Amino acid sequence: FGKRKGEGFGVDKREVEVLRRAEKLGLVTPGKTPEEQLKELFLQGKVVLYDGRTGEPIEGPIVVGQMFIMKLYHMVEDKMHARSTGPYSLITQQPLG
Amino acid sequence: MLDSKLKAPVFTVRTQGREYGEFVLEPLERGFGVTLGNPLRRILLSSIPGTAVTSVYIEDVLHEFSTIPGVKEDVVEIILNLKELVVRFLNPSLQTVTLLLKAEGPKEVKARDFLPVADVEIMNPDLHIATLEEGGRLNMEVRVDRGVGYVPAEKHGIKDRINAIPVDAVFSPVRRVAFQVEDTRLGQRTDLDKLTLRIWTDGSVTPLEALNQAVEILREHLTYFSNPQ
Amino acid sequence: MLDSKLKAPVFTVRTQGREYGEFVLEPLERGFGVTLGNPLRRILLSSIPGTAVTSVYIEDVLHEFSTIPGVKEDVVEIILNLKELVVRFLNPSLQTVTLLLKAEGPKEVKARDFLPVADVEIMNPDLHIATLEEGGRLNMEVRVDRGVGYVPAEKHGIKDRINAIPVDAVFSPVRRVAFQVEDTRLGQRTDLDKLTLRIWTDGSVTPLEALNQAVEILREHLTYFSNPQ
Amino acid sequence: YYITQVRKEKKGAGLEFATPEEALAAHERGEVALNAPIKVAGRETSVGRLKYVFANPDEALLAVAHGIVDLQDVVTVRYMGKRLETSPGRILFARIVAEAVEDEK
Amino acid sequence: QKRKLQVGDKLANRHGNKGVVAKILPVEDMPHLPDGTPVDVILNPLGV
Repeated sequence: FGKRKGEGFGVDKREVEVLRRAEKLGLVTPGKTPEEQLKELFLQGKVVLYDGRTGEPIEGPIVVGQMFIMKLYHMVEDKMHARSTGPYSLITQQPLG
Repeated sequence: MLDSKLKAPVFTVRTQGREYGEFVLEPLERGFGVTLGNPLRRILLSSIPGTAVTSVYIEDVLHEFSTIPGVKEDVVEIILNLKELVVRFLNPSLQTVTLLLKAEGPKEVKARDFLPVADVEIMNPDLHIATLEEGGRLNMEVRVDRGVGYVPAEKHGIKDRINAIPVDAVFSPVRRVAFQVEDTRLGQRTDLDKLTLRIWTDGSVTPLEALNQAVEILREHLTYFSNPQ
Repeated sequence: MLDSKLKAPVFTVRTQGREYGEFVLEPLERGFGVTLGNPLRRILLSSIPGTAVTSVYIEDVLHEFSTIPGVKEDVVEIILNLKELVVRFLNPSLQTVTLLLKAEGPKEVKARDFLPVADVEIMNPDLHIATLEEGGRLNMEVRVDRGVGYVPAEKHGIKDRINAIPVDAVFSPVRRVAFQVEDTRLGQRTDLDKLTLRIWTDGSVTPLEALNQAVEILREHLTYFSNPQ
Repeated sequence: YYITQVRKEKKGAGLEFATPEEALAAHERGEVALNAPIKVAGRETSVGRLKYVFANPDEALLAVAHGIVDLQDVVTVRYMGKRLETSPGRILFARIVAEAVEDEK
Repeated sequence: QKRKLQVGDKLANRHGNKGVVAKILPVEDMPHLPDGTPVDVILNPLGV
């Protein structure tokens, strides 16, 4: 928010609006300025987020952050097996691949 | 004009280079900054066209997973660095431009080392392509195209030379969009929307240009409501 | 035209009466149905200006929580029934029209009982205002205005007569908007947006008309990006 | 769930509107001020009910969309034949079902 | 062969939240912060 201050702009209708629902919630000390309220709200680990599809905010602060996440190895089974017809065992006549 | 129409969106602009461009527009009625900023954003990211490396041909290399002697980086690392390269051509006549570069020995290969082409410009000169040691022979041909969105190297499969290897297409010239709707006070009523949207661009096009294209795509779409049925 | 432009938004319409009107338009690129439906919605509700009862003055009543003798309904129920009243004036010259009505004795007071005004029309004649018993004296003046969106009676606080009581503003011919973006399959690629938005209207204007006005307000706003500064 | 829940915020000064007419006014202004919430423990109607009354069903949600009333806020609304003191969300849920199967009643 | 992340894949943090990709959203419309930077992945709270 410091850069936001200098870059030239303040707070949204949206940012204020989610604050309203946030104090009614109990995340921000009623009576303090939005600038101060947002700090409180940030320290809690959550910030305001807008939808992306509608541009409106998501009522209520939502946490966000840098979480490490790994990708897991795909086993041979992962190669989804689909079989129509095929071989058959010699003594047992049931399907075999 | 004097009263309601002179009281009109003062479109103000602030742009440095071809990458960043802020755009303020106020006053606006109730909840309109949002009404406008959001669609333009959605457009600015999905709809606008650009340039990205679509194919590469190292001369002695056959597959993408090879390593070139005297060359610290591996083929995959370099093809990766190329995706980072941002070019800019000036007119439609340039659909597919093949940039050429060949450097030898103890030199660092940067994007400025590509032989100049008439209507094309390289905004990413100092980008690092590779570090050549000694007896380091690197001679390649990197294709470049004008497209839109993301196109996996698998989807296009470019075929300039049989030993060439396609690269993933990174076409939106727009890096990121951002818009704020802060209150503004105009005389009588205080509730007022002030819409300012910040646009970032790889250089191919400019923030302003982008924005213009954007609003047009929207306009063009608002016309599609013509013939009932 | 044949390839990319003939493949154009097939604007299809389905409207019954002046209240309901479905509108489908496909195909659209990626995430465009949303990019369009949403703004149009935001406009359809706030911008298509309208008319709503902005103030009321019962002659012997002082506060909103009072009850009138010979009158079954209480002031709050009646002021509520007035919010249900839909009027329609023909030209700008009519910004604030005060409709007058006075009825006595064993009669049912409906909206048709208001004395006719030259440029104003009441689409809601049979609406029920009150049930007068005997010695039932009800003489009032209900204000009417042209605005946009929702305006709490607290926000405006209208002042015609000192004992009058403001009412909440319900301003749009549009009752409710609704849009869906379901996938559609067009030959080659499957990812496709299909935008269909359902509009409901009080009857004053039609869904189609509304929509047209809407898109225009948007267009008109996209032009405001003309003169830099 | 979240859509249908109702909220309660701060009880400081008197919660008695069931009886005085000076109770409507005073706690209406006091709520406009900073002391009485829109959702206060005040038996009959917290000033949140005092402030807004919605005629038809839709009216209710419109105010919500405009930023007047959150969905979880305690409001009064006129349904088919009753003045029902129920929240926005709750009224909305009502419709979801009412719509899913058109036999509304 | 190069394996670029896809809907079939499974990713999981060191804590144990394991899960599969169900939808790759266009940066166009996924949750975005006030400054234009959008989120990469949206994890469900219920799993916690």
